[PDB]
Amino acid sequence: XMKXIEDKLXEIXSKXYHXENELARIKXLLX
Amino acid sequence: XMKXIEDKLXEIXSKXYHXENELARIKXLLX
Amino acid sequence: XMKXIEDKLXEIXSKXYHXENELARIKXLLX
Amino acid sequence: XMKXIEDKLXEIXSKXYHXENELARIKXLLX
Repeated sequence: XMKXIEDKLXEIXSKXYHXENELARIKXLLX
Repeated sequence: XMKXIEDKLXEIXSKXYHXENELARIKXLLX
Repeated sequence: XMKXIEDKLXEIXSKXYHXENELARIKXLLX
Repeated sequence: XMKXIEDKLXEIXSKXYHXENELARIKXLLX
């Protein structure tokens, strides 16, 4: 349950690293 | 309630696939 | 509390619309 | 716990600012 929820919000705070870094990839190609 | 919350965090962990893949679309056009 | 949490996950499921649509802006300029 | 969860959903509603603003960076370079 709660600890499922918090350790999904683990995955988001990874996807929101790979968000920033793979934007900063693109802004590389264009900058 | 809890199970609403966890199965929204389902939708985010979809939107955060369609995040990655439609960035990786763009980085296609530019790469 | 819970209902704070679920109606933040309202805001994310908006930001994750404005995510998709303002990527699909960019993929317009490049497509 | 709950207050961990809500103040992670603080960090997301930051990452989802730095989302918007560093897309609007890119859409600068291209607009």
